[PDB]
Amino acid sequence: EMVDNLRGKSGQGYYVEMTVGSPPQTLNILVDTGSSNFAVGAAPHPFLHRYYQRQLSSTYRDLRKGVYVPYTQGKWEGELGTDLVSIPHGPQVTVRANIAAITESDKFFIQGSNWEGILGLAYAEIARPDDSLEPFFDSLVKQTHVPNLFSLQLCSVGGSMIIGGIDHSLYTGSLWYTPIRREWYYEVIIVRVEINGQDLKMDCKEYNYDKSIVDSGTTNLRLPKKVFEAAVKSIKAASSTEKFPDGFWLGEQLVCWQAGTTPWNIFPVISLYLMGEVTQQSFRITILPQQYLRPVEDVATSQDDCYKFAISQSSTGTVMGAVIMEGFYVVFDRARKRIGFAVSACHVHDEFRTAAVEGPFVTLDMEDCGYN
Ligand SMILES: C[C@H](NC[C@@H](O)[C@H](Cc1ccccc1)NC(=O)c1cccc(N(c2ccccc2)S(C)(=O)=O)c1)C(=O)NC1CCCCC1
Repeated sequence: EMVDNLRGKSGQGYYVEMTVGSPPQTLNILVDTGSSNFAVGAAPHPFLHRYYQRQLSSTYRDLRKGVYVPYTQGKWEGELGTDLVSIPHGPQVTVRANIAAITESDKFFIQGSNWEGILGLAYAEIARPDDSLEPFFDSLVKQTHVPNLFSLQLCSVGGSMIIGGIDHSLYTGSLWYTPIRREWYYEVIIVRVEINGQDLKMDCKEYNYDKSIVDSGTTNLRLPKKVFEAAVKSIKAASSTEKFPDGFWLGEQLVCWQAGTTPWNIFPVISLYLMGEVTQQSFRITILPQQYLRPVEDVATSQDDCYKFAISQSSTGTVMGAVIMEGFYVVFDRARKRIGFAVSACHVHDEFRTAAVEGPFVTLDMEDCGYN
């Protein structure tokens, strides 16, 4: 009953239905592995269809404390409290959880997104105001018998969030695991990057400067400057039969082709090798252009298919965002401090190339690829 419990619009996150309060108030909540605060619109906003009304909930408890949360995109402020929370198409349990009631925001809510709040699924270490504000998933595990694991299958769009377990119908082939380096973000280690099989040939610490994270709340694959610049050069080289404006590579401009004529084959596959569970072993996940060229739906441009380049630069480390997660089944195995990847039942592929999760690979160089 948890399969197909996510929806979304491209570039605007994936969301699950939740209820808050007594009697229950239904809200759509963005699933975010890149933060640790559960927060809901709690006052009118031009882009909110609905919001949390604390005065209607007899189970609301005010914590008499404000909270401010800034993201890489957007920010909000609100009032902390606790209330009863359910997930109608998740586990059939009700938990008392911390909730930030958003009273003011800036460039957070999105016009016509269909979500009204955000579920930070990462660890307390990055919760605001500090790590004493217990995250939702921690509360869920403590208060119920739910195993300490969830999985995401991100595929208008849809997918599944499976809480407490692994649904084998959502993937094919083998699950490969990479260790969670530190429990704050879902921090992982990239050991190697290839573009159409060609190694970028950097010290592997560069790939993880200053961390690498798995983040369902960020649209793009974001790369440290040095890595981003090297990747763009290699992708340009591979696709050099067509020349695109500089603005395209910066994500500031769309690239468009006559409907149905997108030249997928001129764009390369990107392979990210992730640290394995055994010394100097790794596995790779392979990303097709159908993943990193994000379609932008617009009826005005619909004689064409138009795309945004969804790889972008970062000054805060690698972010493996939604365009990386889509087409994989990603298991957040908190119990065993590891993240698993497998090929998803929902995958794009064309008749020539297929996204993959494969291994093992061995590396001679004994360098630790962690930045810190
Ligand atoms: C990086 C980490 N996780 C960010 C994530 O929590 C946040 C959630 C969110 C979802 C929907 C609307 C706003 C915010 N996602 C983003 O910040 C986000 C969302 C979409 C696109 C982008 N990208 C971006 C990057 C830089 C500048 C502008 C846009 S993109 C276009 O490259 O895909 C970012 C994070 O910041 N975690 C914080 C959580 C709170 C404590 C401090 C750490």
